[PDB]
Amino acid sequence: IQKGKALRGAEGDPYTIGTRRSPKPIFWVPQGGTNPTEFQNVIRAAYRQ
Amino acid sequence: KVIELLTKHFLGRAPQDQAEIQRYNRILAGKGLKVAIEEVLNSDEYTQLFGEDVVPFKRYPTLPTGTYLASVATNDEMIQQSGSSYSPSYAGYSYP
Amino acid sequence: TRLFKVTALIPSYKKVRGGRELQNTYFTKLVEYDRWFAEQQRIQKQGGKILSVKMVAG
Amino acid sequence: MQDAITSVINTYDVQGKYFDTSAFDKLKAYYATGELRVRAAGTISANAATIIKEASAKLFSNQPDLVRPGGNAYTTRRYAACVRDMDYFLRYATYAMLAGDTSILDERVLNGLKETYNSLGVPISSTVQGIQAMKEVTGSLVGSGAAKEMGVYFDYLSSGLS
Amino acid sequence: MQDAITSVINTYDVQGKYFDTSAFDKLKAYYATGELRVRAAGTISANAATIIKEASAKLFSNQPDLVRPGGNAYTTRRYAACVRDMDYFLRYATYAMLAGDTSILDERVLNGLKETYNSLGVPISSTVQGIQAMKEVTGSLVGSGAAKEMGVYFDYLSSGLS
Amino acid sequence: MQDAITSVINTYDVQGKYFDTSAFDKLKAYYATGELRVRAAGTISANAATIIKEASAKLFSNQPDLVRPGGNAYTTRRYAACVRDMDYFLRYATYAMLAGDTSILDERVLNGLKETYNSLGVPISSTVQGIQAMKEVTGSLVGSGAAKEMGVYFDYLSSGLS
Amino acid sequence: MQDAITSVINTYDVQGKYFDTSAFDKLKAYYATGELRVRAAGTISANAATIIKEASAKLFSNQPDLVRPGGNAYTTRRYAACVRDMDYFLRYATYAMLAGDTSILDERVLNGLKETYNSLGVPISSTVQGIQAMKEVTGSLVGSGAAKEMGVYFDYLSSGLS
Amino acid sequence: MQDAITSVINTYDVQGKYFDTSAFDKLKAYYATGELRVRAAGTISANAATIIKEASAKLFSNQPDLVRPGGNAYTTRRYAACVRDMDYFLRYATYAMLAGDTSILDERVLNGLKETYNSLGVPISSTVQGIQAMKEVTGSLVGSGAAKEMGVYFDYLSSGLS
Amino acid sequence: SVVTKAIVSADAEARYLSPGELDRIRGFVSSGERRLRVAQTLTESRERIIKQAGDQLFQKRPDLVSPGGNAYGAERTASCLRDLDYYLRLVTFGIVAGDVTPIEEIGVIGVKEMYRNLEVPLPGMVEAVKAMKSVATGLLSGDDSAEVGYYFDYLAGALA
Amino acid sequence: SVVTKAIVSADAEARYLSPGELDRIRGFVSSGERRLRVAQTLTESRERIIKQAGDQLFQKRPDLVSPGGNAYGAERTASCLRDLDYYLRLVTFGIVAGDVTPIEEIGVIGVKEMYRNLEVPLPGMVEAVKAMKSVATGLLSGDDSAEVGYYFDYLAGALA
Amino acid sequence: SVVTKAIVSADAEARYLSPGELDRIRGFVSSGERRLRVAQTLTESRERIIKQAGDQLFQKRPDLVSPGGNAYGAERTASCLRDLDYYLRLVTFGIVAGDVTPIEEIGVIGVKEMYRNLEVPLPGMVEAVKAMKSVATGLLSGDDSAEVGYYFDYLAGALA
Amino acid sequence: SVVTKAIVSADAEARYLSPGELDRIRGFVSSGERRLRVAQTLTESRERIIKQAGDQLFQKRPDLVSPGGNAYGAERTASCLRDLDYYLRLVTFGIVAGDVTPIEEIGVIGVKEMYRNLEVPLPGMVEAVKAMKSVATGLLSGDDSAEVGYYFDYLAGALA
Ligand SMILES: CCC1=C(C)/C(=C/C2=NC(=C\c3[nH]c(/C=C4\NC(=O)[C@H](C)[C@H]4CC)c(C)c3CCC(=O)O)/C(CCC(=O)O)=C2C)NC1=O
Ligand SMILES: CCC1=C(C)/C(=C/C2=NC(=C\c3[nH]c(/C=C4\NC(=O)[C@H](C)[C@H]4CC)c(C)c3CCC(=O)O)/C(CCC(=O)O)=C2C)NC1=O
Ligand SMILES: CCC1=C(C)/C(=C/C2=NC(=C\c3[nH]c(/C=C4\NC(=O)[C@H](C)[C@H]4CC)c(C)c3CCC(=O)O)/C(CCC(=O)O)=C2C)NC1=O
Ligand SMILES: CCC1=C(C)/C(=C/C2=NC(=C\c3[nH]c(/C=C4\NC(=O)[C@H](C)[C@H]4CC)c(C)c3CCC(=O)O)/C(CCC(=O)O)=C2C)NC1=O
Ligand SMILES: CCC1=C(C)/C(=C/C2=NC(=C\c3[nH]c(/C=C4\NC(=O)[C@H](C)[C@H]4CC)c(C)c3CCC(=O)O)/C(CCC(=O)O)=C2C)NC1=O
Ligand SMILES: CCC1=C(C)/C(=C/C2=NC(=C\c3[nH]c(/C=C4\NC(=O)[C@H](C)[C@H]4CC)c(C)c3CCC(=O)O)/C(CCC(=O)O)=C2C)NC1=O
Ligand SMILES: CCC1=C(C)/C(=C/C2=NC(=C\c3[nH]c(/C=C4\NC(=O)[C@H](C)[C@H]4CC)c(C)c3CCC(=O)O)/C(CCC(=O)O)=C2C)NC1=O
Ligand SMILES: CCC1=C(C)/C(=C/C2=NC(=C\c3[nH]c(/C=C4\NC(=O)[C@H](C)[C@H]4CC)c(C)c3CCC(=O)O)/C(CCC(=O)O)=C2C)NC1=O
Repeated sequence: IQKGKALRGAEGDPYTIGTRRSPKPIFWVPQGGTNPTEFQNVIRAAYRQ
Repeated sequence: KVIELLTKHFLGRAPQDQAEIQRYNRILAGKGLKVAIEEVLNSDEYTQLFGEDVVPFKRYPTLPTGTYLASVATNDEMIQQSGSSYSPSYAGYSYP
Repeated sequence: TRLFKVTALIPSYKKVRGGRELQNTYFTKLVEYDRWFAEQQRIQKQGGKILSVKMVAG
Repeated sequence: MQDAITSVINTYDVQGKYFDTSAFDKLKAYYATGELRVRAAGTISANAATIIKEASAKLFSNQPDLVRPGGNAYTTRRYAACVRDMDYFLRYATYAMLAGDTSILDERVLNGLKETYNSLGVPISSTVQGIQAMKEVTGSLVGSGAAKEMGVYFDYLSSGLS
Repeated sequence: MQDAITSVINTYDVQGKYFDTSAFDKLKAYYATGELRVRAAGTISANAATIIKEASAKLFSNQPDLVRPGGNAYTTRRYAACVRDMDYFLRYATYAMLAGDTSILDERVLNGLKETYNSLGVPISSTVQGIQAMKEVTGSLVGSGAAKEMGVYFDYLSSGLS
Repeated sequence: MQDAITSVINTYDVQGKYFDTSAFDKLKAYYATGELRVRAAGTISANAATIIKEASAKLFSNQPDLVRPGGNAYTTRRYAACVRDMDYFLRYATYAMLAGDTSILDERVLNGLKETYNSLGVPISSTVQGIQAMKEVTGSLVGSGAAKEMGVYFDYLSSGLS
Repeated sequence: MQDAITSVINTYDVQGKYFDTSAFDKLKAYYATGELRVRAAGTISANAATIIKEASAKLFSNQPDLVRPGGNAYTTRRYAACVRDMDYFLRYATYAMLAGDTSILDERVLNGLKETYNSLGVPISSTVQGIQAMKEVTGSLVGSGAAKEMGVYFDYLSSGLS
Repeated sequence: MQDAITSVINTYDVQGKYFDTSAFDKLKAYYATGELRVRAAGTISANAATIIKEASAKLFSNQPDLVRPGGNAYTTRRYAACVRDMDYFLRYATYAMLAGDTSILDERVLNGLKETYNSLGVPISSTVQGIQAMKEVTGSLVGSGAAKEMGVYFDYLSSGLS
Repeated sequence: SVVTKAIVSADAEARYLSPGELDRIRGFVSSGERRLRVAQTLTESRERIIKQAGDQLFQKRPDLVSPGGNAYGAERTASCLRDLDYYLRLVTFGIVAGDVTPIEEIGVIGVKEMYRNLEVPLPGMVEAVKAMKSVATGLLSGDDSAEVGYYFDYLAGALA
Repeated sequence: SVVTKAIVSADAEARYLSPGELDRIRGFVSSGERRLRVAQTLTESRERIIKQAGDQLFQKRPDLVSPGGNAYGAERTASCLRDLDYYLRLVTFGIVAGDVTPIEEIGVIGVKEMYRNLEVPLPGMVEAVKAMKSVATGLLSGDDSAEVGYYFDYLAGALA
Repeated sequence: SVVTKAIVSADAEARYLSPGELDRIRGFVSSGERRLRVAQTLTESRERIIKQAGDQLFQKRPDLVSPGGNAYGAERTASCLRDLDYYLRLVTFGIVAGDVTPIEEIGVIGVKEMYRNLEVPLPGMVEAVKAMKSVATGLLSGDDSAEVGYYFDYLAGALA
Repeated sequence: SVVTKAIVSADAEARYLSPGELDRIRGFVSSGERRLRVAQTLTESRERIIKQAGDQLFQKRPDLVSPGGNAYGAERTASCLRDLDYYLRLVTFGIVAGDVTPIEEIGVIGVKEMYRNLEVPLPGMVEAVKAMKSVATGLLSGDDSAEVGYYFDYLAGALA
């Protein structure tokens, strides 16, 4: 219990801060069958990028 | 600025170094926009990050030095220019 | 001239990739003329083999 | 972005603490308001075009100088971009209301927005007027309990712009 | 990709017909199997590394020549590619089992896999025996009831290769 | 790409044995020819522009209809393509000679080139004649001992394109 | 990037001068230490994982708050990035030692490092202490003659960050 | 693509010849039709939406089961793709009419269209009937001479489908 | 459906489904009988829903069935009612699916181009959808009408 | 959490949340009290869980605490137990969150590099979190035990 | 090999080899005879190197051949010694080639995933490779010992 | 304008303007007096054109100016006529510029979004623009009538 104690107090670093992350949802068009809504999503993502 | 926008839109990135600027400036001065686009898209970096099927996305690369901060400033930056050259808007009130 | 229809297989030799990349390994696409030399040379330098080359238009 | 739950998780993680009675109180408070938030988000999403219509009509009625020749809302392109920005504000306010927290606003809307508008020539006072108008339009449809919560995020957008 | 529910929806859509007793019965069957499917998916996801270890060990004990020099699995790269393919088959079979259809197996796995192995030199029969080893290991794990449900999609993959 | 050294290494790796006297003899042979190969490659690098100069000159003198209207090499564009292909053949033949192996010709020259020429209608006979012209010009400059070695890879290219 | 040889070349090239006796003396001084630099670089490459492990251990022992909850190195995310940064510092210090110049450190490590860490919240003094930890761990392994040479580049990094 | 002028230029360039009397006669014939082609193209562009609406209404009135459930045009997605294809055919017929050459059709519409429609299940006969309906509407709008010119490319599209 | 969305999300990251996704699918399958009863109620009374909704639509906008209107005549009014029936079927499909993907894929992607090429006013469609929403939610209890309203509101927003 | 996942998915597509997403959020907030009592129960019994899980870990794997083992000695054993305590805290966070996101991003991303730098065997992690699973699902009822075990299984798979 | 890497680098810029790469190949082929002598001395020393390295490994790490260990048992110890034999052959290949490319391509790409699937402790790999380095370096002269130790250090770094 | 189009096309290719582009500019500037005459004629007849076009629009669509119409009342009818004036001004700008680019990017891009937000029916705009076409082309001579008609056709099609 002693070895897990926070030493910077409430003025510590949460996980949210630090380095910036890329968008977690990765858009791709799979070879083969593709749903229409997912295709529209990918196309909108490409135009947005 | 066009080079920086190219890297932003198709590599999700800021320009890595001055060598990238020199290469793409030489391409833009000689051949135009299409050849610069094909240079960005035929790059090894593009095929290693997005391959053939992944939409390019915002990245914040750890290396080289200064590229992470530049990429943060780049991917954060929204469009700053008016969308048309016709009919500019002006600051000024009409009082009722 | 005009378009090519190129089929090539690009294996992976530098790493073992965790995504699926079946489509990045085997792929048939249309490559129009003024880019085909560069694309063929990149496929060759990636270690991939070109399976077929066809002239669709021209 | 972070919601109320992840905000409590942050507060207790930076301290290396398990959840206390106050943490469970805050989590109860968020869970209690969940159905209200879901209903309000459904209502807003149902009437987004309507809300934007009243908000834009009020803004351009109070300030006809935006849509006169030489205003920042004068062209079909710039009128469309204005109502598009109002769509942005409404949708992200709905996101923040569902999250119970204003982090998504700061990260996705307000970050660099003031300088972006200044470079575009977009009037920020008029944008705050449009956001406020959208607040009164939305509050009537969502209801008093939902309106009080939704006005928090609308006022957050207005203060961030100011 | 397609689910059982989406499959019924598409069948009744191409007819332009509303749902009837048969469609409702099929949907009820899927809903009844749903909790079993979720339990099997969780059990498999928890033990994916163990399933792959046991199945690959069984395959390379039955066919040791694959990993001695000259075998298609002789190098660290090629062995890693083999166990990676086993991971693919297990994960996509789990996806198909949750879905209740094999459409994902056709679209995202078997689309050009046979000729890819042919050009690479991968022994398709040995890969099928590896899939069979995964089927046995997974059936020993999820239980008797979910074993046949999993083996349906494992056999679909095996027949797709062969 | 594999050279002579890598060729021997892979030959012994697929068998799982260590280097024997035959392997060491092949390695000694390649090391003995290494200095001659480096000298030849340097000489060829020095004269590559002149070699392509003279080889294309002889090819178009022997087949004047190639560069005259209606010929495959009739335009500034197609003539540039011809001399570019000749450049690439010369450089890759130099690579192959320096390596001591003909693989690089397989994966980086003949990898889909015959299909491309057939699709475009490039005359294979005229291409072989141009390669022979490069062979003749190169052998005159490099020296007989290395001219014979360059002949192997030039003949490999001619046979592959045939 | 610049090394000692390239630094001399650029110094004489900005003046349009051929090499003089002082330049040749400097080049001799570099070629005399080349073997020691190569041996030290190989020694670092052999022990890089070890050096990083003991250096990070001693750093987090002297500053426990870094890896306790709320610390900048507290999450597997941030801990991994921290030891990754120390690996970067070791690798680039080895580069600078091998090149005999600190130009690579300036233009590939220190250029914008301070305000990068400032935007991140990384404690720069703790990074300096970790770099000192790596220097102390490395000096024992390399040996005093190599220890001084590696220490000048470690001190360059520490002074640039400080 | 190539137009009539570019076709003549290509012919005389491959022949290696300067322009002759017959070439100048063909050029005069093409120049003499320029104003008629421009007027027809402007009329078609001004009325393209009307032509598409009338032709699609005719096609779906003659074949109602194309857009009823089970037809190839049954969904808003399928209907949209159908009318978009009709717009493509009209626009490309107008381009080919302006150029005086059917090439642009070959290399930009008809290449692979039969295979694409056979793989998708698009009825070729119904597509031909839609093209003929556009032909009738366009000929009604543009007048007799312009309809005679446009019918060449409409028939070319219909024939290249089959 | 819900399962398809969860699987596609997991596959985009090349991972197995997390406990959150599995819990979502568990909640979906646990609620299957309720949405099935809702869909059966909607389909067993579809003729009444279509007739009434057409009645409110024509009351609100008589110009549609007036001379010069798009729905004037027996056949055109029949086409209008048949479109309403189409969208009622799509709403039932969405109910059983757990999301609006069937509606989005059969009746929304390209609907603006469809109704533009057909000279059909989109606000007319929006208010017809609103009428179907009112009539259909009339048949169901408050709890069931609650979720059915979201699907109908999605359809109205998509047309608008 | 569940709300964050739904909002991020709706934002990456630049749309409002779907009726299904609102339904999953409704189900998540409706089940908040039960998962909240689950987290309460696991939090009250931190010390017993950690002590028993450490005992089973060291009995199953004596080599970890034997001389030359990574957890050899009192202080390294305490570091072992406080890592287990970290992960129990993350599991409670995930239980209240409704997804494994807190676990994923506090104790999974970069866990391999962290434990490689520390000479900590990842298998040892796996049986440690399995033992903590056994102890922690011992104290809970069957449904709560299954719900918690899903998170522990996710953690064990992440370390594996 | 040195020639392979130089040619690939030259082909990267689509150019002939520069004086640097040519002199590099010259210096490589000039030293081929002593490389072959070293590779021999490693080759005929088969059993001494392998058995001594395995003995020292099992002496320093008794857990591997102790009950419950990865290499416990006669067949598993045979597999351990066989892996060591594999890597010694790879080191001789890298010696003759002049780079680590044979070692890398045959035994380094994917080795981590391979030994993870085989539940083989990578620190055991590193200790075995250090044992092989010590034994093989003992049999060679100092100039050759340094070069061979470089390849063994590369292998240890790849495993660690 | 024509010159701006040529310059941006040349600039996208990093080149000077080709003889074809310079010939296009030459032909454009040789016809400037005709374009200015046409624009001046359309400017003089501005009030007449707007008056007759509005009258033709309203006599076909009495509901628009009746109680409950979009343009009901003096102020809303004035806004109607003001929009017609906007578009006539844009057509004059297009004539002097030699292209529809001023029309396009002052009053076409986002016009459907704008009029949808205003609840202004697009068919009313299309019919009003057709009326303006008829009235304006009546005033000009035939050769100028065709030119003005092209711009009005572009506007009417873009609004449709
Ligand atoms: C080769 C030159 C170079 C360096 C050095 C460099 C460092 C660097 N460190 C970063 C983040 C970081 N860096 C650290 C470093 C640690 N924080 C602890 O307190 C320690 C005091 C300290 C190291 C001893 C941490 C904790 C992060 C945050 C990682 C995260 O948020 O996940 C980032 C942001 C991007 C990323 O991590 O992927 C960079 C670019 N980048 C470069 O191009
Ligand atoms: C989701 C976060 C986000 C925001 C907030 C955002 C705002 C934004 N508005 C923009 C343009 C614009 N925004 C407006 C809106 C203004 N004009 C009127 O006067 C009003 C006072 C006011 C709106 C109520 C206008 C007219 C433009 C067009 C500017 C131009 O084209 O010159 C632009 C430049 C690129 C573009 O969209 O055309 C941005 C980045 N973008 C984002 O990604
Ligand atoms: C998700 C759908 C999917 C599948 C199924 C898939 C399989 C697949 N396996 C590959 C290679 C491979 N696959 C294997 C596996 C074989 N070796 C043994 O003999 C076994 C019998 C058998 C496995 C059980 C091996 C050894 C390779 C390496 C081939 C080489 O590089 O020479 C490759 C080429 C790319 C690479 O080397 O990483 C693919 C695309 N990829 C996909 O995206
Ligand atoms: C590095 C390996 C490699 C090579 C060499 C290669 C050659 C190659 N030659 C091409 C065309 C061509 N190649 C030639 C040259 C031929 N015709 C002449 O008469 C001669 C007989 C002969 C040369 C000695 C010509 C004239 C063309 C133009 C064909 C056309 O445009 O129709 C093309 C089509 C794309 C382009 O021209 O940009 C390729 C890819 N590709 C490769 O990946
Ligand atoms: C399931 C997806 C789907 C839909 C929705 C669909 C609609 C559709 N409605 C049509 C006709 C029609 N649809 C309507 C309905 C309109 N009348 C009023 O204005 C109302 C606002 C509105 C109905 C509420 C009318 C009047 C017609 C006849 C138009 C004509 O005769 O040209 C047609 C042309 C062929 C036919 O008569 O069936 C289609 C394709 N098709 C599809 O595959
Ligand atoms: C919240 C996410 C997080 C985790 C999990 C974490 C773990 C962590 N464990 C550490 C030490 C340790 N961790 C262990 C645990 C191992 N001992 C046995 O081998 C077992 C296999 C295993 C326990 C089940 C041990 C023994 C040490 C001491 C290492 C040493 O001092 O040399 C350290 C080094 C810093 C310090 O001791 O303060 C970290 C950062 N840090 C984090 O920010
Ligand atoms: C040429 C490149 C190459 C390598 C290196 C390679 C290693 C390798 N070793 C294996 C087995 C094994 N390898 C070991 C060795 C370990 N035991 C102890 O932990 C030691 C620390 C360590 C040896 C130094 C053991 C014990 C097994 C048996 C695993 C089992 O039966 O479960 C296997 C599985 C198939 C088999 O039984 O042979 C492979 C693929 N394969 C290759 O194609
Ligand atoms: C230069 C590009 C440009 C255009 C074209 C433009 C049009 C425009 N018309 C508007 C109002 C209006 N526009 C109309 C016209 C319509 N009423 C009938 O339905 C007819 C079909 C049709 C006229 C032919 C009417 C009646 C209003 C008043 C609506 C109201 O006050 O409720 C408004 C709202 C602000 C205002 O009242 O002035 C704009 C911005 N604005 C621009 O910046």
